[PDB]
Amino acid sequence: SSSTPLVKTSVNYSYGDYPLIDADPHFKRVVGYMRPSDYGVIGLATAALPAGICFAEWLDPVKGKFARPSVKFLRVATMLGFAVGFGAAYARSSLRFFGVTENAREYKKDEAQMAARKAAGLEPYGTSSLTPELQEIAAKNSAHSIAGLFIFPWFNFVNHPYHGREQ
Amino acid sequence: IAHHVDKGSLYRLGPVGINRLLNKASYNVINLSSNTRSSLSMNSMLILITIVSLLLLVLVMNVNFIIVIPVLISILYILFS
Amino acid sequence: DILNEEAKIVQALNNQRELTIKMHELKREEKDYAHSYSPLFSDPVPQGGSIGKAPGSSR
Amino acid sequence: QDPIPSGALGQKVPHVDESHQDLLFRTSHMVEDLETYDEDSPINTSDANT
Amino acid sequence: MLILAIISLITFVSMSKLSDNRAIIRLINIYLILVLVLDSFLYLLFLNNQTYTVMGELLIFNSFTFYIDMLIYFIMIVISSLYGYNLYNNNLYKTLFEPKKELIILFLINILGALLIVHSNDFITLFVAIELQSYSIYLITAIYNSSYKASKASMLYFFMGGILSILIAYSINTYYSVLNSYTLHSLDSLIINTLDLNLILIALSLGLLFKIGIAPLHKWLISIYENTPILITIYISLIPKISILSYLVLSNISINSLVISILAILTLLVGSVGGLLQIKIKRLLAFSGLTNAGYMMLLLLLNNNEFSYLYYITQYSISHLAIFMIIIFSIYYINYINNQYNPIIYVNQLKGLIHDNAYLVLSMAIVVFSFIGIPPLLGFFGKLNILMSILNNGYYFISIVLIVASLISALYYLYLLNVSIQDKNNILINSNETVSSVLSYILSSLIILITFGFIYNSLIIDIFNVYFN
Amino acid sequence: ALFTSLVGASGLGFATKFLSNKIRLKPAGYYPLGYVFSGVAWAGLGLVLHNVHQHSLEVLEKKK
Amino acid sequence: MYLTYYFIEITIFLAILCTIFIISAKNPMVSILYMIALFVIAAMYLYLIGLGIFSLLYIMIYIGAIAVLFLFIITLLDINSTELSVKSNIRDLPLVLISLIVLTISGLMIYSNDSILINKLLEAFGNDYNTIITQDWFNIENTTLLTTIGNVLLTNNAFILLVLAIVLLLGIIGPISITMKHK
Amino acid sequence: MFIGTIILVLSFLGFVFNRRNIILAFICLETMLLGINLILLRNSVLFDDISGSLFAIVIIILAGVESAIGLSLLVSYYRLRGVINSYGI
Ligand SMILES: CCCCC/C=C/C/C=C/CCCCCCCC(=O)O[C@H](COC(=O)CCCCCCCCCCCCCCC)COP(=O)([O-])OCC[N+](C)(C)C
Repeated sequence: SSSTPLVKTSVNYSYGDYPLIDADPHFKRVVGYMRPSDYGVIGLATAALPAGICFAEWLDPVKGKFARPSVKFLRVATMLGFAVGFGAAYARSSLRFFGVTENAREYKKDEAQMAARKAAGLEPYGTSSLTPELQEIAAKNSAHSIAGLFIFPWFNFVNHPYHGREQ
Repeated sequence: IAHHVDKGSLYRLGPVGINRLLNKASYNVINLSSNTRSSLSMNSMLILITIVSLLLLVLVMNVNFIIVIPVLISILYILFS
Repeated sequence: DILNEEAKIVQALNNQRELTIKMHELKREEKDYAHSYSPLFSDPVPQGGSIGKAPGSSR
Repeated sequence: QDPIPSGALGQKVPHVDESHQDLLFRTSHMVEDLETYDEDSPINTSDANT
Repeated sequence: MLILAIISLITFVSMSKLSDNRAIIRLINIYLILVLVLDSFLYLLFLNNQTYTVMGELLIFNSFTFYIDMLIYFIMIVISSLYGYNLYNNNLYKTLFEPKKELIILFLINILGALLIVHSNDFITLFVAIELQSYSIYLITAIYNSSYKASKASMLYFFMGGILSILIAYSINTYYSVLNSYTLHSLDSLIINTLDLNLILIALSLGLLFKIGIAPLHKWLISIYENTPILITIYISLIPKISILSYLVLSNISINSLVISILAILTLLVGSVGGLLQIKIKRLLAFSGLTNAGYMMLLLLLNNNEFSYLYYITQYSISHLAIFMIIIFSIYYINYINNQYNPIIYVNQLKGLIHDNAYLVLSMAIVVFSFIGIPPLLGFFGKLNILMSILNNGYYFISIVLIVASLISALYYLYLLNVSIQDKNNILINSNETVSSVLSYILSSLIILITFGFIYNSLIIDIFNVYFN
Repeated sequence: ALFTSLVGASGLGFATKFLSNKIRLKPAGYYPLGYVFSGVAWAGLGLVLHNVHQHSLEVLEKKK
Repeated sequence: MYLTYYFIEITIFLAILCTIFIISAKNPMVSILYMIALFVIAAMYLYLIGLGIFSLLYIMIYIGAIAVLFLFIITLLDINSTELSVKSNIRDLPLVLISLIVLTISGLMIYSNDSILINKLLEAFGNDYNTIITQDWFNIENTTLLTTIGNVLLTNNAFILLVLAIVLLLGIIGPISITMKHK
Repeated sequence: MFIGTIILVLSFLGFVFNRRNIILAFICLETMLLGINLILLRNSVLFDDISGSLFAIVIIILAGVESAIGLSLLVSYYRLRGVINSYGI
């Protein structure tokens, strides 16, 4: 009842050297586990877009003479830079769930958090307000969508029961 | 030999006959789309002939392959000359 | 001292020849459904379209 | 300023001056290549929407 | 991240003035650069040819498609730098090379439609994405609407794209009438034996291919490429080719195709002998696209063609992009500028180019010997690796016709050189204004990839061995 | 070697800056600091490509 | 009772007839009015087959938006037209007849899978067997057809609805961006 | 399949042999799209699925946006030339 996957699923099917954590991590868990180097990548991309526009005018200016770009463009450069930094951030942090980069830091967190949900007597991946067919369809939509991050942003917000793991 | 063979006939299989062959063939395939006043009706009737003619070729072709070789030689003759 | 440096190069080229013949065999080898389709959801079995579903429609 | 322009097969090709856009050159009969008289040039337009 | 760019962008362009348009494109240029740099690492997902299917049997993501994705972003970074940067600061070049307000909108919507084909598993994803990119080429053609030729070309392209969209749709529904299925994943090599899916899959392939410029129906595309202006046409030439071909190379539905083999022979013939006695540079330059799209139709007949394809893709894209960028630079040196949208047309207009900016002729030479297939250049290994796939797999008459077509097509390639290295009476001695540093660095970078890009052939193959096998 | 790949990719960058100066009808050493800029950029592309090839060889070693 | 049998065939004949008045009509907008009649014949066939939902979607969308757009164009724009003279299209008539025969037969060909070409065509005509409709009591709610479309456009193919939103966006942006003349 | 194939083929030949105006070419395109619809909707009814009806309801919208885009292309074509030719573009 709202916990049966009713599917057949690959089990611990590692995508690289290292063991997987999830087949798609929820958005909340990805934002929870990201490293300080990841917030550094976010800050790098927030700083790189307005500095990039001011640089690319200093190479060859628009009106023949060098002026600084208006604040109207620097505001949108900051916004789209935070967008690039967050996309790179989410993609980096989801790679560690898939086991394709080093995740020895995050794997201990997941031993601890899956052991804490067993002690608190609740579902291993969340009670969600969806029928199990809608959970399955919703996470067939959200499975492995970090590939194709170039075309479209897509994320996981459904608490569905399968993540490519035993028990 | 220095006139009728060396400069005469070895250039007709060489660079002086290939220029005339390619001149004629290119003139034909450029004037293939020449005649019509409207480009739209010409191209819209040229999309029809192909999906007609390709289909008829494949009808001829699964029966016997020998009877479709001269058809393609003649289509090349009419397209390029 | 020159015949040995012959043989080192010929060994290093027969290594590349065997490397190529292997990597050409590795392409035509068939591949699992978990590797050549989605890894998650490794079954091809559908169970698709379940709202007014009839028992006995499984096989 | 060549004596004879070339055309990749040794043919004679027209050198395109400003003098190819007149009324007799307008609406000639030809393939879409080797043709002068463009429809868009600042002597053929001549206040095209006024 | 194209979606976020489009959603942010069209709201942002609605509020900017006309004079801001140029600088907007500069922003988007840098945006796409940081989608290459800061987001490349997703190649780590695709080890050992691991393929993903995303959104539920809808989009297929392998690393073939990841490379096509990266190639399309790189060429857009180039094309966007061509619109967004001045050539010179004259009163002339401001009214010749000027972007419209909504130009970058249609650019990014077009790239979206071109990526949703190569990534596509379903047929309705295929159909919706072909329709999206077909609308975008309609509107990119018609956006410079104060031109007689561009409007006539947009109408011609509308009707000839409508026919070959309804032929694709008829082939999809014909395939559905015999199989309750949308994927070519259902085919799985047993069904093709006991089912006559020849005529269906071949008609689907054709209706996809005639939009490229395959040769029974090639005249209308050469007319659109001559009628459109000089900046619109380096985009609408490149994008439907690489998108539709890397769809059809990925899904192998025409193998032992006798019809694709006839049309490949006919393409290599009437492309090489088509563009011989021609005097307009975009014509000459658009029959080079017909032959080089002929070399792809060969690879459709192949099984396992992902090396020859991708290498010859990025070959043709760099060579393509460079030879169009060179004749942008020759416009300063011509003695006659007509036709504001299309300022250089006739190929004799670049005649004294060696006496004025001789290294533009060094550039032009290096890219045009690469179209011929000269071995120190990158075009030769592309033709070589096509030949290694053709001769492996039994296509022996196709190979010698390929060679004869390459030899005939070298003539009108070398006509560019013949015209360029000639005497001119009135040579330039000094120029006040010089060419854009960030924009001429792009042409220098595109040459040094063609010249010194045979270096990395070994490295690439080893990388090719890991991620696709 | 890692070092020769760096020096040669920086040489490719020096070639791009040279040819880009000389399309512009400038002298060779017109803006000398841009040689350093382009050389470090193309050297960084050499860094990236060399590290990707390292990792691909290390993946091929683990299949035995 | 058996007067209600040939309806489908009647619509086919009627639909055939309508197309000849589309391609041959002296006035343009009279032929576009015949096209509106052809949409009505299509919606008759779609009710007649069992799809009553679609028929009203055709009358809403095709007749009420696309045809209204077309008539609205023809009003305030200039279009020359020549009549169907015998002298200009009698040269077309033989390629018309050849293409009628070939395209008609070859459209009838791919519904069938014998290797022999003549067996492909005859299976097009062997339909006179009457399908038996059985009552199964397995469904408990009135999921109509439009409900199922709204379940599959929204869960299994939500991305196609979303790429479709990009297409509808493009259909807004495009006509505007052509016909602006900004400043 | 007879009604959809006959509408498609007759509309296709009426499109191809159009020399009289241009709005006949647009409406021959739209009647083609109707014919492809008819063939698919019948195949959905005979196969017991909404699947082809899914492709149908998408291609309805795409035929609509094709009309909107292309008729704005015609207004752009007409803007510079105050008359449309009878023989064609
Ligand atoms: C910090 C990130 C820097 C951003 C890099 C962005 C690059 C965009 C450019 C795309 C087109 C340019 C050609 C790139 C070739 C990548 C080869 C590769 O490796 O391709 C392989 C196989 O290729 C093929 O089939 C054949 C392609 C052959 C290319 C022919 C051109 C050769 C000359 C240019 C290459 C050498 C220049 C180096 C200069 C120092 C698979 O692709 P992959 O999945 O391994 O992608 C690698 C991920 N990389 C980009 C982040 C490292």
